[PDB]
Amino acid sequence: ISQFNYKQSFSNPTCLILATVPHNLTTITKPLKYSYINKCSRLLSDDRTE
Amino acid sequence: LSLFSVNDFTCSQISPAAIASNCYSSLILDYFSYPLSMKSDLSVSSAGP
Repeated sequence: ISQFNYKQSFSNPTCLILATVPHNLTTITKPLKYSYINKCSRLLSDDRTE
Repeated sequence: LSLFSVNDFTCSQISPAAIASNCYSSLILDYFSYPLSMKSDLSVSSAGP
């Protein structure tokens, strides 16, 4: 998930926070399912190299 | 191709130029006696015998 979706910047001081919305707060809209890209790759024109 | 005149050249799910250009992890070559007349009967997938 960090490798192919979102990576935090090492040079800038960064804080990673995981939070769960409370039942009382209805402003957020729940997504159908959590979705991340497992791998991202580019196939070269030759097709022997990816 | 030089050694044997090619009566029919066909490639399924691949391009003949691509197979030659790309290195192959494995290569299987199959040789069997086959009649020239039954071109249709020979197929990668068919309901033919």
